[PDB]
Amino acid sequence: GSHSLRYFYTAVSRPGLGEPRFIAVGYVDDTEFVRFDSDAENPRMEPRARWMEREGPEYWEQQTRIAKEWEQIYRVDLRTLRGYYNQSEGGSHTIQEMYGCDVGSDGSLLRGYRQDAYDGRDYIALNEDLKTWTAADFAAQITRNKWERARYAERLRAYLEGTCVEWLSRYLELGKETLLRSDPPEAHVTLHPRPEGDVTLRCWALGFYPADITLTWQLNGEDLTQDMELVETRPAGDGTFQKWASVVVPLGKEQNYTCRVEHEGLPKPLSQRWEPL
Amino acid sequence: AQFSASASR
Amino acid sequence: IQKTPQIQVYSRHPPENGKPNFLNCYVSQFHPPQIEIELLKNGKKIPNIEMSDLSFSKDWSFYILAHTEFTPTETDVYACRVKHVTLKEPKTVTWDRDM
Repeated sequence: GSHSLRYFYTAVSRPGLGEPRFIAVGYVDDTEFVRFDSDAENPRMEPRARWMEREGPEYWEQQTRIAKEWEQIYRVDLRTLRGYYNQSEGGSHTIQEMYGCDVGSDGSLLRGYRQDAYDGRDYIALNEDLKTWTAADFAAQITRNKWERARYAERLRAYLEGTCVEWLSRYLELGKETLLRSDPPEAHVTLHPRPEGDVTLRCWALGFYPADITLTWQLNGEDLTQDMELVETRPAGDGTFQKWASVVVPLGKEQNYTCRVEHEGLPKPLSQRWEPL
Repeated sequence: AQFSASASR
Repeated sequence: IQKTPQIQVYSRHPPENGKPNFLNCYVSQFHPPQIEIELLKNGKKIPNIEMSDLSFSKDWSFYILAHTEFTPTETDVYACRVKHVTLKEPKTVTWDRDM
């Protein structure tokens, strides 16, 4: 009941070597669909999902331009920010951005946004009202002042409320086969004995999609998350996701712990325990 | 489809 | 203003020495974006690794998945070598068929 379209831009300066490398990437939910990289042969916006080789040449030609347009914008921004903080020419620097829209399943825009980071630290961001900006320091304050004068916020807003939402919709259709398809988790539990005398129970969820999932180790029928170790969901490499959750348990109690895996692909949640054989 | 009416910092 | 990477070396499909599968090394949460990543068999890099293309998380952190085909054994161990401007230690990590 919620989807989104996001564009991520990045520019990294190359001291003494010419122009910054610039990359633009587009996502529909967590699926990359378009990508631009100035390190390329002939920098062009290219598709990154099968369902994108349908858009016409007019799409690629247009999107490639807007990308190249942004690339020049970031080439100069890098210089401006370097002036703002009085940095020298020997240092490499980064500028990142992320704009997009979240859209309910009833077609309503849930939230629009556009946020910056210079050298990994927040810089300026368009508030949720789509009208005012939040600036991290003075530099981003200089920028905020230019954008209020030019009423820039009003353009992003128009975009986010219209074009962003319309194209998110188009992209859903093009790729419903893969974007709106539920791929369930395979769940199993492993045992790794500790030298402390007790044991670590590990619960793994394999080959699932999307990626939103909840692993919960419970005892006797009650939750246990302030003391449950986790790994960040990792990509399996074939387009699925996987994750593990572990708790330390006392020897002889293994069987009193279950792992609940909740996921869109599962009709009812999974209850998985240790199974020595 | 990207936003095109950009502005500089 | 630099975040050190989080290496995760694993396998696509569960370990079972024969049924050939894949070797994944997932580096994430680093910054700056420039990072060096090579896979290792018993000490020498694997020739032609395939790597996804850079990307980054909402928190401005970069991530990337180095990988290549392979067939697990009993006497062979794989590791992930990685260099970063944050890596005090040119951190090699070994594939534990348990995490």
